[PDB]
This record gives sequence, C-alpha cells and structure tokens, in this order.
Amino acid sequence: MYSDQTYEVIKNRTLENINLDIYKGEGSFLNNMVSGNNLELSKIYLELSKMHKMAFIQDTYNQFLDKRVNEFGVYRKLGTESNGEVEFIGEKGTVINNGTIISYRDLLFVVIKDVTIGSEEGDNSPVQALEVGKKYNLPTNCEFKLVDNISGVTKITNTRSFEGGTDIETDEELKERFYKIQRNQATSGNKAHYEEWALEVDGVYNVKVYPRWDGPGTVKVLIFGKNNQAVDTETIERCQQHIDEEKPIGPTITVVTPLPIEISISAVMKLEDGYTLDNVKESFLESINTYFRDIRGEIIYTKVMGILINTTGVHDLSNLLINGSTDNITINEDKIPSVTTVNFSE
Amino acid sequence: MYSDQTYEVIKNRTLENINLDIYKGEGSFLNNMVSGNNLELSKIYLELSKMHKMAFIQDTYNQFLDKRVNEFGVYRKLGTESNGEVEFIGEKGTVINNGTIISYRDLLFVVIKDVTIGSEEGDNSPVQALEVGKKYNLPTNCEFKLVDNISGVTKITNTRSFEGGTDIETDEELKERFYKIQRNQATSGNKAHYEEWALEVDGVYNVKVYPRWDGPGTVKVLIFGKNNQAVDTETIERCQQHIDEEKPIGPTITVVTPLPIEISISAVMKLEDGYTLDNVKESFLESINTYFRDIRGEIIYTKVMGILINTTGVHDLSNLLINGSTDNITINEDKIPSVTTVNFSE
Amino acid sequence: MKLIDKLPSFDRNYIVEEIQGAYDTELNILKEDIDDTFNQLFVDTATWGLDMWEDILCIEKKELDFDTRRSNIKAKMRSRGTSTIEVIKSICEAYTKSETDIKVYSDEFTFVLSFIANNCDYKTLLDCSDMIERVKPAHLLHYLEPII
Repeated sequence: MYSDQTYEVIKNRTLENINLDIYKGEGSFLNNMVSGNNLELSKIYLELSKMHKMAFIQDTYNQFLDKRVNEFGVYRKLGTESNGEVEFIGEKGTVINNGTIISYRDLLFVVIKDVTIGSEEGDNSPVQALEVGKKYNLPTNCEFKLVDNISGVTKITNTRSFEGGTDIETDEELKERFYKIQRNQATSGNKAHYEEWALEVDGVYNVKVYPRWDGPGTVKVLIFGKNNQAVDTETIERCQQHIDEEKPIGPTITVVTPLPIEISISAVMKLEDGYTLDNVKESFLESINTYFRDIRGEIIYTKVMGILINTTGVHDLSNLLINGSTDNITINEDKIPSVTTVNFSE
Repeated sequence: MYSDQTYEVIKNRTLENINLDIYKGEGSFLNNMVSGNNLELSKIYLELSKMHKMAFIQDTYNQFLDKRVNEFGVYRKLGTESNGEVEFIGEKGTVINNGTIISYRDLLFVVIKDVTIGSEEGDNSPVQALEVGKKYNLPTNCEFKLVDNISGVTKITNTRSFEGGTDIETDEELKERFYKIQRNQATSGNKAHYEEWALEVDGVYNVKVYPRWDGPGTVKVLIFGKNNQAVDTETIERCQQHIDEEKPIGPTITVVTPLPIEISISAVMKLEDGYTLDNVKESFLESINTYFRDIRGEIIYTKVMGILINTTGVHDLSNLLINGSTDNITINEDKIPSVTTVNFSE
Repeated sequence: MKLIDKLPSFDRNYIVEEIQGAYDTELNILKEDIDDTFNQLFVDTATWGLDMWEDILCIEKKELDFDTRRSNIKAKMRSRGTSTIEVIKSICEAYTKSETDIKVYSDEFTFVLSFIANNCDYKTLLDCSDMIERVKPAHLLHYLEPII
C-alpha cells in the first residue's frame, strides 16, 4: 500500500516497465529523468495518504470540524467572557466613565457602567472580561489596577469572585456532544428527555415525572427548586409554557412545587449558666433547620431531642413536644418541615 | 477529472507536448520511457479513482461506511451471547467454581454460578456462551465436555435449549438498515420511529407495526426473524422493554412472533432401484424446506407433488395428501409451514 | 524547473529543460486534480459529487443547482420530529388552508381536526390525512372532520 509505495520501489517498478535497447544503470540520463518524476510521485503518494486521515470524521482540524458541524447544525461554542463586580476606593466624587479598562496581573477587564466614588449609588460596578476563558474567572479579593491612570481613584478590588469565563469548546468535546445527540433523540415517554426541558430552568434542580396520575396519557410534572424549596409562581408558569412548547402530542401536564410544612415545638429545659433562652433558641433552630434539610422520610423524635440536648447551653430538658405529640411525624412527599413555633421554658 | 485522463490519451499528450526533431516510433527508447511513465501515471489515476470510490463508499465495503453511519447515529449491533443452564452429574461433594470452562464440539462455554454436585442448591448452574453467535444457541440435552478435568464430574447436560445467542452483525444488514432509514422520514412519535426502535433490537430482521389495532392508544408490533422466521421470547422481552424505555408513556404495545403451521404428508410412491425410503424422504424434506423458504402466499399441492416427483429415486407416486387433503392451504400472516409428519409407502 | 534544479549541472541542456517542463505541466494537472477531488470530498465544495450524496440519501431528484442540491441534502438529513402539537397543527393548516381546533383527550388518546369542507378538497384531504398518519403516532388516532 502507500507505505510500500516509495521512491525506490516505484523506481524499480518503472525501470521494469521500460524495456529498451540501451542498458540501464546507476547515473544514467534516463535513470535520473525517471527518478525525479518518481520522487514527485512519492510526494503525491504521501499526499494521497494524508487524504485518508483528513477525509475521516475523527482527528479533524478546526476547519474540517467546522464544515462537518455546519452540515450537521451543531455549532461550536466560542466561550463566554467572565463577569464580576468590583469596588472602587478613592477620592470622593471621582467619576469613572464607561469603557474604562482595568488590569489585574496580566489579565484585562473592562467596566460596563459609570461608577462614582462616594455617590449614593455605591462604589460597586459590574466588570466584564475583555476576552473569553476560565483564566478571566478571577476569585474574590483581587486588587484591580487601572490600565490608564485616573485621578481620584486609589484602590480597586472585587467583593465577589468573577464568573462566566468559559474556554472555547474544543473539537473533541463537540465531537462527543454530537455523538450523544445522534445516539439519543427527544422522546415522549422517556423521563430523561422530558425532564431535560424542565431542568433547563435554573430555579429547579430535580424534576420527577409521575405517569398514570389521572388515567392513561396523563403525565404529572414534579419539580424541586433550590434544595427542595418552592420556586415562585412565575417560575412555575414559565416552566409550564416551556415544557408545553416541548411537550409531546396530546398530554395532560400538571406542575407541582414542594409544600412547606409548619413545625411547632415545646419543651421544658434547664439552661446552663451564662446562656439565655434566645441563644439556645437560635442555635437549636439553626441545627433543626439543617436537620430538616438533611432528613429523608418521616420526622424522628429522638433525632430532634438529641440535636436539642446537643445544643450548647442545655443541661436538663423534659416534656419535649413536637406539633402536640412526641411520636414520629410522617412527612408526605414534596413536603419540607418549617419551624414556626418554639416554646422553651426554664 | 481522474476518469477523463486515460492511459493512451495522456501518453499521446506527453509525447505531443514536447517538440522533438527526433522522429517518434513504436518501440523507441523515448517511446518506451514515455510508456513506463504513462503506466505509472495511469496507476496513480486508478488509485485516485479508487480513493474517490472509497470516499463515496458506493460499492466496496470499508471503515469509511461504518464511520459515516456512526455519524448518522446508527450503531452496529454486535449481538448477545447465548445463555442456558447445564446439569453436572458425578460424585457428590465436588464443587464447580465460577469461571469453569466447558466445551461442546468447537463451541466454548463458561459456568456462571458456583455449583456443588449433590448440594442443597442443586446440580444445575447457568452457563453463558463465551462468544456471540446463533451457533451457541444449543438445543436441550446436549452433552458438554470439561476443558479442565475435574475429579468427581462425569456428565454435563443441559435441561433446556440455550437462548440469547443473537447473530453477529454483517455489513449487508447494517447497509440495509441505513438505506431503509434513509427512505424512512422519521418523527418523534410516529410509526417510522417505533419501527426504527424495533430495528435497534438484535435479531429484528423484519418489522410490522399496526396502529389502532385495538383503537385508542394501541399499537400492534409484529417482528420476524431471519428469512421471515420466529424470534425467541427473550428477544421479544428485550425489544419491548427497550421500547418501553424509549416509547411514549401511556400507549399499549403488543409484541408477537410468527407461529408455524404443522403439515402432514401421506402418499404411496413406487421407489426406484437402489433407493431406500430414508434417502428419498430426506431429499424430499430438504426440497420441501427450501420450497417453504422460497414460498409466498399459500402452499400449493401441485408444487408439492412436483417437488416430490423431481426427487431422485422417485419413480411412481399416488394418493398424495397434505394434511390428508389435496387442496391448497392458506398461509396467513405471522405463520409459516412446518413439516411434522412424513408418510411414504411403496 | 524543480527536477533540473535537482538534476546535475552538466545536464542543463535544452532537451532536459523541455522534458522537465512537460513533466511539471503534468504535475500541475495532477495537483489541480487532487485539489478538485479534495473539494469534492466536502459537501459544500463538491459540484458533481452531490449525485452520490443524494443516492446515499436514497432520494432521486433532477439536477437543478449545486446550491439547491446542497440545501436539499441538508434538509433531508435530520430536521425531523414534531416537538409539540403546534408543529403538526401548522403543517396541517397549510393543507387545510383554514384554522383548525383540536379536542385531544389523554384518556381517549384521540386526535380530531375540524376544518371547513368547502375550503379543502377530498383528494387533498386524503393526502393530508395520509401525511398526518405518516407523522401522527401509531397509538394516537387523528380524526379529520369537515365542517358542514
């Protein structure tokens, strides 16, 4: 094949192809005439070998992948510039106009809106990276410096870490993305495809589909917000129109939200010295909020009393009552406990 | 254009392009070297034409076609290995550990479960085929041989026929599936999409979809094996569970397999000299089998008589009956003719 | 000119120059053919290779334009699937040339389309129904209803 095809091999082949009166030998005129063209043909063979590699869908270059995805429509992502907010510290009344560029180390950043030092609007102004890339995602507490000197400005720092800086999508990543798109297509019943559209909303992070909730063909959409906290009504609505835009033909779709559950507690306890009711109350409510966040299933009485006694400032407690009972409280689905009444007596 | 340039045309062009005071004649040294260079150039042009064919992969099969099909999303279904259970007979107390190797003829099998002969867990252990292919779908009561000799083990037999050995994919089948998909204008939730889902399952050579067979929200799915044959219940279960994984939620899907039609043949036939009943019976069995493979519609009693008389060793026959009758029998949908009783006499 | 540079100095005669010039013209022809074939490899740069692209697509169409052929190839590949009801409604209303209301029950799995009988003819109604069934799911059943 192409590896076999070389200057010497095709030289011998062409010498065999030509039968003629004059003897064939090294250094002959016709020898050199054939040898030059055979070197050219070896170069052509190398080019034809590279034809195979460049024709293949794999190991393509930027332009090759660009053409393939333009045919396919899965356009490559160029990345997003980092965005953040910085604080300007300096002489009061200093006005920094739009378009001013600030440099931290060798990085370059630009200020979007005008900021005035000491003004009632504040000294914080959003700053967007000049170029895309994760290197522009500067962390918090970075001392930005003006590229151009401006009187009245002394120190610039960011109170929040810069975000949004994304690198250019490489060839391989788009390749497996396209492969996954080709293998899997949107389908009516597969809960992954349906919940994909719901998950596109940033407010919700867990989506559940309940088949056969109101008879055949009825799909109940269950969504969970940030740590299973109900999202606003507008979020529910907009998710509803979105999923309806991508819902299949002729379903009945209902969207539900987690329902907070009130919690009322009452106990008699002996407080340690140097500790008041407010301190133990706030510590225990924080601890029980964490427990409610991390609890799966029914409320456990003994976990509650253990986290209450473990609260600092509790020596002896008694008569612990939760919602009028000391038994385990069953939590229904899509419901989260919420502390509403605390009755602590010393 | 590679095809536009041909051997003699480019030879004459090369001869003409250079103006020579030397007369050009056949067999000349200049003519011989031009002929050799033209031969090499024609080889290059033929290689370029072959490369163009490979790029369009029209006739010849190569990795380019498979990779392009993978780009289009269709995947080469390698297949599944046959599964079954065998019985170990021998001295009580012998332990046959996991990974034990048993060989039947050329085929190789592996024991899946650690089985002890004479133990309370029984002497039967599941066995999976070590390679993909229909040849591993062994029938029941097959005698297996231990590759590694184990003391206290005498007989290895399977109480049931092995199943799950789907055939290995061939390039022709993949090309046909790609082509029929190319005619198919699929859509999320349409008969083409369901039949494509059926094509995704191993051993689904033919797909038949009947919408509204029971009316509201009902799909009738009919599948066939190779050459319009039946499919094992395991294949049907895998196909239906895969569909239910991807199908819309709510529709009722029924997947069935063709069932054979039993036939009985009775006739009085005068055998030729030197031919016994068994030989002519086997030859007629082969002839009727290939006729059934090549048949469509209904079994024709006249074709049966002709294929019996054309059998070697058959001199004079009489009172030929298929299922005791001389009338053609209709072969309905999802039904094939099966030979069950052969009655021949002289 | 390349080979004569590679060739020895004493072979700088006119015969060598002529023969190597012819060989260089052949090289130019070969390299432009290679470039043309490489262009034919890509869909956008292919001109006469689109016939086999269409053959692979298993659709046969009379030659109209190279750009039109490429657009048809791009349309044939993917670009399928009705995301929601509105896609089917918009596709069908082109055939019906009138507004269509839908009464779909999940329990019934039943689709119904109401349209003015006088607007859409019987034959084109049958063609639209066949196209819908080609698009409409196997379990679902679409009903064509002409308004009287």
